[PDB]
Amino acid sequence: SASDKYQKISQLEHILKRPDTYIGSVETQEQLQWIYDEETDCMIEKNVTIVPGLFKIFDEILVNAADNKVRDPSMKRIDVNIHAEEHTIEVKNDGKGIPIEIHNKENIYIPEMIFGHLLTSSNYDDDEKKVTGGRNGYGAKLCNIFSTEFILETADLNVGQKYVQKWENNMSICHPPKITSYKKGPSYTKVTFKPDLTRFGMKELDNDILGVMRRRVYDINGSVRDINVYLNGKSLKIRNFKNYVELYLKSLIPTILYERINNRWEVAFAVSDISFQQISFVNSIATTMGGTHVNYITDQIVKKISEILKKVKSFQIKNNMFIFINCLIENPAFTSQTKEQLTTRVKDFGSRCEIPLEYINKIMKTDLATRMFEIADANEEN
Amino acid sequence: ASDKYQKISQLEHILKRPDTYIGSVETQEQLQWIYDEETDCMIEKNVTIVPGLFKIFDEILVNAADNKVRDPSMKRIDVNIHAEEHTIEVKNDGKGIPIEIHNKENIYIPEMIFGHLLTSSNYDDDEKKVTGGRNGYGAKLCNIFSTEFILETADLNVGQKYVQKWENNMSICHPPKITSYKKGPSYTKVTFKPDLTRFGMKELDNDILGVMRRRVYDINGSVRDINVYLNGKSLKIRNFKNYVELYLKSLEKIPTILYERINNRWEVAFAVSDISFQQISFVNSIATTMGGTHVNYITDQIVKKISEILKKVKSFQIKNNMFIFINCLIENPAFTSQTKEQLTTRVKDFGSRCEIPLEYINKIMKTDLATRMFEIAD
Ligand SMILES: Nc1ncnc2c1ncn2[C@@H]1O[C@H](COP(=O)(O)OP(=O)(O)NP(=O)(O)O)[C@@H](O)[C@H]1O
Ligand SMILES: Nc1ncnc2c1ncn2[C@@H]1O[C@H](COP(=O)(O)OP(=O)(O)NP(=O)(O)O)[C@@H](O)[C@H]1O
Ligand SMILES: C[C@@H](CN1CC(=O)NC(=O)C1)N1CC(=O)NC(=O)C1
Ligand SMILES: [Mg+2]
Ligand SMILES: [Mg+2]
Repeated sequence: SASDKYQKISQLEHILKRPDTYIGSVETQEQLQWIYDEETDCMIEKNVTIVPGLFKIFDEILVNAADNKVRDPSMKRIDVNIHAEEHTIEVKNDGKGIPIEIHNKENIYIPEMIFGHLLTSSNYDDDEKKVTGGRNGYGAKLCNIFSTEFILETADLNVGQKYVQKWENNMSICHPPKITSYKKGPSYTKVTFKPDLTRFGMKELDNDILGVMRRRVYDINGSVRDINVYLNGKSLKIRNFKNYVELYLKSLIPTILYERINNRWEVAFAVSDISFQQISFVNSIATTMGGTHVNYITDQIVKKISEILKKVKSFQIKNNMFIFINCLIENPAFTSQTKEQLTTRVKDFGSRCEIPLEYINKIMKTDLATRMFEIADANEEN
Repeated sequence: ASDKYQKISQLEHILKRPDTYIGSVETQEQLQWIYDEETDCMIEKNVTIVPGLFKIFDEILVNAADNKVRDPSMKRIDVNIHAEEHTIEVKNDGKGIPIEIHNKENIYIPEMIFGHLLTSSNYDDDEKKVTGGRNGYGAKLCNIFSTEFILETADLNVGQKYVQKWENNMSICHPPKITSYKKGPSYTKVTFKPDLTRFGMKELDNDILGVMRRRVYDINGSVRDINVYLNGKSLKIRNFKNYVELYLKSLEKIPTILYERINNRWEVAFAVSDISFQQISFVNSIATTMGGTHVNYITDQIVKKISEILKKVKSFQIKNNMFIFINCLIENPAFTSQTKEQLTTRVKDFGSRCEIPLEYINKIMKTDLATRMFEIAD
């Protein structure tokens, strides 16, 4: 039947039917993932089985909180509470909350608009060059859509009110907001959600997902300047990106060479054991598939090393490198909503990052150089 | 606050933020293969092209190839590129689009599936399908990025012909012209004029024309039992081995290419790479230029065995001497994005397996790859 064969569906129906291009796979995946080990106080690489979409909806909320540091530089604190037994996750940030006002076009409260309707954002005017992670106006709604319960709480000092709004059943139930007088306290936003574990094929939050979620909170402390992050009330202790990269020290002439190149670029280098490795952040987004920023940095290092060597194949140099990058890119573009891979051309970054000769010279003091010299005179022998 | 926060439509968002739908609408400097007509072979060239423009064309091509999955009686695809008039025509035979009013939507079906987002015949995954179409965007994405978009189709069930024109990024939809058709065969024809200025272009230059043309050779290579015509010329690629062999001259510049059909859903070819790892792969006729799980599945098998042989050197040394070609069929595939450049489907969900025979890996151990690896080892 022609009418049965050709189907039209709503955008909301499509998201639930086909999560992949919105939040990534809802099937279990075997992955090698970095985990923060509390018994040894360091990052360890572990074979885990996780559902990427579940990890992603958490990440969407985390990155929104980090984005608030950009809009409000006075923001000091992010709290992440994971209540595994209760299947609830809370992310709270201080600094400016959400305006408690009726939108003069949409005729609803702004928090209801931007957490309860697709395609809503403060990031749609690209005349402003912004270094927020937020771009498309989907993130928070995707979390809501994949939650059985989703609660937004915010306090607005301009009106002196607190606003609490609950959605249920994959954003399909939207309860009216509870608005109360709020005097003589700080602004903040708190997002609480209970992921719809049925849609992720799970019955509980297991040790693998909790492990990667917790590490992602370390990432946030590592990548966002001048904030204090707490996990279930406990300080993560690290204060900057250098401290973050140092958590990898045990698993990795200094082992780690770190440099802030400018106010938008920090780079660290270590020698890799097996092959090319990268850990990179764009506006606090974890770019696990790398992209133009990673290639920009590594190409430079490879080119400069190669030139010193010729005075070997490029993949030979590259694959002895473990690179860490924390960068701020203007109005970035990615291959997908998950933002695993940056596609912004270098000329559109809004900044440059030239790696200085002094840094390259320091790399030439590491095992990387020894390994390349071996390849080199073997190539001469033949 | 009201000005700080905005709600936009799906259609506004696509034009505002094309990247997750069709890829970048900015120029990209790329190494790309093109078919050199004078030498009758593939040549690697530095080009500057806008991926989104290449992609809207690819959406229409793969749709035509999908019609061969749906109707195995289909025999030909015609592509006509009219560079001067920036017009592109893609015609296939076999079953057309049903000229019926939809039960629910109350409009003609072709209007529905070419002129409204989120419309598809691929939404029911109870059926295990080997089409490339998955999400119900591709054809609409082409329409949206066109100044003018024309669907022509004829169905023999009703004995009619249906012609409908959209304009101005799909915003103008003209009523269909439906006429009596007792004439020849069923067919569908899509004619569009890309909104070139939206891609920052004045005209279809030689770079984009070269990759568009190569992509048509790709289709002939990856899809069996069809004739493919480009601007009137029969391409006549016999099979996937013939397609791979188009790369022979540039690679040759112990056979140069080792080809094997593994089974009915998997074909692989191998050549030695001079600079780094290279792959050309297709999943259900989609060009998976960013690879993914199928490429990893094949290369891991090869690298793992060669590693054991050398052990009797790091895995990256082996992999970076490989040029792999893969043509495969995957059930209900999943990708990272609408552009379908990277497959994410797990091997266990493929619908088939591809165990590379040890004698094939033995043939690989006769090439320059082994000589190079043994010099690192010994
Ligand atoms: N913790 C927060 N504090 C302040 N504003 C927030 C917070 N979380 C979300 N927002 C606002 O809500 C809007 C919607 O969030 P979101 O759905 O994630 O879209 P986005 O961040 O703009 N883009 P994207 O994440 O790429 O889909 C954002 O644009 C912010 O303006
Ligand atoms: N040349 C064609 N012949 C027959 N049917 C077609 C043709 N092109 C498109 N269709 C039909 O039109 C629908 C819409 O096409 P399209 O927008 O490209 O979606 P899709 O191919 O199903 N999914 P996707 O391409 O992944 O976004 C398809 O599902 C097909 O049923
Ligand atoms: C790519 C688009 C959604 N996508 C669904 C799909 O399967 N194909 C499309 O073209 C549209 N995306 C949704 C989202 O979460 N964020 C965006 O920016 C647009
Ligand atoms: Mg966001
Ligand atoms: Mg399609």
